[PDB]
Amino acid sequence: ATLKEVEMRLKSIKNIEKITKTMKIVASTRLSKAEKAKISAKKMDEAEQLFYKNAETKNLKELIVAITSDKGLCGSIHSQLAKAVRRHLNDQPNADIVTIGDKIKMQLLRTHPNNIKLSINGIGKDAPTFQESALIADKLLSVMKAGTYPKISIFYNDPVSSLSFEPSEKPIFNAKTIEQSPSFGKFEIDTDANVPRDLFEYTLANQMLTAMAQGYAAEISARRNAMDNASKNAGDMINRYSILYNRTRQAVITNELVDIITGASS
Amino acid sequence: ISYAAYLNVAAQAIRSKTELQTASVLNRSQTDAFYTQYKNASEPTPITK
Amino acid sequence: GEWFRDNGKHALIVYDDLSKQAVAYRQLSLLLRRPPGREAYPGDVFYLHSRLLERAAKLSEKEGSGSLTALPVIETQGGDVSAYIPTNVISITDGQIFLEAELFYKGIRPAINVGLSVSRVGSAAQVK
Repeated sequence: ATLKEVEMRLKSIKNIEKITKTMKIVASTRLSKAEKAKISAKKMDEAEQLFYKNAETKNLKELIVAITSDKGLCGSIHSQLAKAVRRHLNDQPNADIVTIGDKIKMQLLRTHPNNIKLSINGIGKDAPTFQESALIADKLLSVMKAGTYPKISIFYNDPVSSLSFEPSEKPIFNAKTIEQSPSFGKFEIDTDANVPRDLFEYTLANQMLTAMAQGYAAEISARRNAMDNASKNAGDMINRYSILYNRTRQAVITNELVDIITGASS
Repeated sequence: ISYAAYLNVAAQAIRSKTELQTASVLNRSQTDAFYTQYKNASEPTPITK
Repeated sequence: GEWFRDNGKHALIVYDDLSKQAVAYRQLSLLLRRPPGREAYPGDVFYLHSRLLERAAKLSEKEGSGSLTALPVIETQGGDVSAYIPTNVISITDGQIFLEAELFYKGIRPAINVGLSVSRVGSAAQVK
């Protein structure tokens, strides 16, 4: 009800506004740079998972890896993905969990503290790179012994448009599971040096980079979208408070004048 | 070291002329990711992978 | 209360509340046709309160050692502590206890804003 209050309550929102409006452009510059990594990733995966299609490979304990990031302000990316892991993970309250990005953690940490055995950090900054995808894979083999699992599953957000997305699941097959397939014999693979070992380890890295690249571009599209709605919504409050400001300012001049007036009359 | 991670070292020797070492090359050769094993709740040291 | 103070004893004095006393003084003064000041209060409304509270005091040994502690109460409107009278009294006392409706409803009772509340005498007046 005082000028100071209304003027500074305005100064909080006017920046909130300008800031959310900046990260929509920083989000838009980051948009194309990341639509590009998604294209390069898919294209690589298309050459790799096409072999699994021909071998007609299926699955004869469990590891779940769910991918988002650390940063919020991207709408419901972390939420309805976490929810997709809830829907699927009803069938397996004993599936070990590695999470990529702190937000899917605080989602999955509060719903199932114990399943999370591993958690990755500082992810959604720039676009995902192979190094990330690889060293995360490396540790999934190291302490998580990813090899010694019947079924592996990657969780990530696929971007359908620039307005919506779909939480998706795709499987990972190991050294063993590749061999005992409907059509391993279609290919003249040399059965000498540990090949299925590698094609699994190489795929573990790759199918994640591809999940992250898609999860990233989904996130980046969701940011520019949530921030557009926010900057819009902020301006609205700025408008409503510029009006209250103006009322109060007028009131202040009048009320001050009435004291001078009463004082003058006596 | 593993087949993914091994390849990476030969992808950072391949990565490391300063002139063709464009901006989005140095980026790909870095990472600020910390791995933390989580027991029970939480567990050990977060280490820079 | 001063009698207790002036005779080696101790008295606490609660003024509930000074906001309403300031209003009464204002009524008095306008009807006497004494020209008002800010918000129609008398020009010396600061003095009104300062002389009241200066009287609370811890007397020296040569005077018997009695004391008068004062807990004056002020009512703010809409959380407005910059209002005229609340600003006056804040400048007179040895600290304040700010009570807040928003803290009251979170289930903080007493609804004391710790950040904003000081005791100026401080620890010199606290069982060790």
